[PDB]
Amino acid sequence: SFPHRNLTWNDINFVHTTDTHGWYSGHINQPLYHANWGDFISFTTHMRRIAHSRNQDLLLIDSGDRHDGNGLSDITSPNGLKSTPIFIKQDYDLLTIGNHELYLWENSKQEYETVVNHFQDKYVCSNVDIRLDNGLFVPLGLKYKYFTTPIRGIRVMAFGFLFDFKRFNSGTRVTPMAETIHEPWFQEALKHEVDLIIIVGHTPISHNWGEFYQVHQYLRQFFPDTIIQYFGGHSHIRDFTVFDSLSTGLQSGRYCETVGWTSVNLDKADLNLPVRQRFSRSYIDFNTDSFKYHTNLDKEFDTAKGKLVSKLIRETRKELKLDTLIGYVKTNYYVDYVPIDHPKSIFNLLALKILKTLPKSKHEERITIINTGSIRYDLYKGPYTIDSKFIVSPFENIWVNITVPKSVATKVAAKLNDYISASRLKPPHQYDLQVQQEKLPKGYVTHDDFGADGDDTLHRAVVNFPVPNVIQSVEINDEVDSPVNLVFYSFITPNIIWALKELNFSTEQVPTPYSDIYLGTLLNEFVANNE
Ligand code: NA
Ligand SMILES: [Zn+2]
Repeated sequence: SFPHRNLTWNDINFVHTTDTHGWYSGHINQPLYHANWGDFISFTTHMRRIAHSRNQDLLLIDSGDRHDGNGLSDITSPNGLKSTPIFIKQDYDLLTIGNHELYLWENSKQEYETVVNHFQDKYVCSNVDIRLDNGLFVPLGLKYKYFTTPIRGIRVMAFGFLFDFKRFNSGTRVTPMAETIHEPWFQEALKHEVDLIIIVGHTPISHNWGEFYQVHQYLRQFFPDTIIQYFGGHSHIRDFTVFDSLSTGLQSGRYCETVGWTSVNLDKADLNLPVRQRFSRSYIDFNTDSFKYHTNLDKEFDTAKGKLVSKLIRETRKELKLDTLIGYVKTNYYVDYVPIDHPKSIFNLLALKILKTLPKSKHEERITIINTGSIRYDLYKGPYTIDSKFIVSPFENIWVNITVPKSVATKVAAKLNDYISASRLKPPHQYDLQVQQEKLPKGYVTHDDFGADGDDTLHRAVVNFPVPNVIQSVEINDEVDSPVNLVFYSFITPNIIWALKELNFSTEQVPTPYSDIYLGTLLNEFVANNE
């Protein structure tokens, strides 16, 4: 029930999602994001119908990462078995892959067989290949799409680019977009005549990231006065970036908190329009107040399709037992509203109380290290459910260890916290922390290339502290040099090995299994107060 900023519509309109991470049920602990996928389906039904009645085109676009962060997607093996049927009920026009569809073979195979198969001609991946059962590799989806819009006959070419991701499973291949552009097939794709180029990508649109920029230079050589619109993701932020007067990028947040909006005027390049006149953007809070406002409906908002999807969500959550209560949390614990050494930090809670509950021998000295990016959400006070485990700690990381002297072990976390890591260890939004009344709800106030007013709702701006790459839980008996078990996630092995080399510690000791108990299980037992 808030005052809203108006959307600017235009020739072609874009509705954008990214980094949904299975949040199709809506948010219970942040009611500004209460709406579910059904409501969003009602929303876009009307917004398409509205656009068509105004002789305008509208396209829905998704930039990937559709699991790892929610019970709806994560409770099943493989991930997404019950959330995908919900996701694909939305009528996307273009979509691409994120890195979370690529960590495990089961996920990549699932993606190819369900999502790509469903959105056969709409799923575009230019730089990711998948292994067929016969051992040969094929593009995971289309390498590009050439099409014309149904209302205004706009001739558009679309490409799809994943960021330079290193940890893909070996049943897939990612090629950096900087190399993809010099490949034979790409030059052949550039021979088309187009009114509009769409670059969808699970890639941050930030100029500090810099991958889309290199693609932009190359495309400007061949298409010097074509409108090129980018849709990015990965880094979990609302963002909008100007490449030039004929080119911008939109990024639409995370966790179904945000529906991104962009409209473009497609009058000729000769007219020399100001970029702010040609393009407009908005970030829409994922709630029905925002959805009802922008469609101008209330009583007539709910569609029969939307209502069916919302019912399917409730039926799915019930059957997965997601709202089954495990316990109660006494106080709020935050990812980054306080720093990691503050008592209301979820990282302090982990370092002081939870990580210590990993089983230990009587005389054992250990230091346990985790990356901050393994925690995906705040731990809110009140009821803690089955779903809460996956929302906070979705990853099925087991624990390995190496035994090293205390003199070395005590230096490792500081070494890792110093350092450009091959893969990002922090929560995704923690790399854009450059910065520039009581009635308003708490939410985002985005500062992008078009200024500070893109958010569809006036908010009291939320603030984050920087967090380190890793935190440690130290369990030693004294300050005396002794053997210490350095305990960590199997996947941060390369980082530990790097740190040990930087501390000039040589060993050909390899990490050995330490514990199969997931962090999420330790969290459950801590909350329940028994085990
Ligand atoms: Na910003
Ligand atoms: Zn991602």
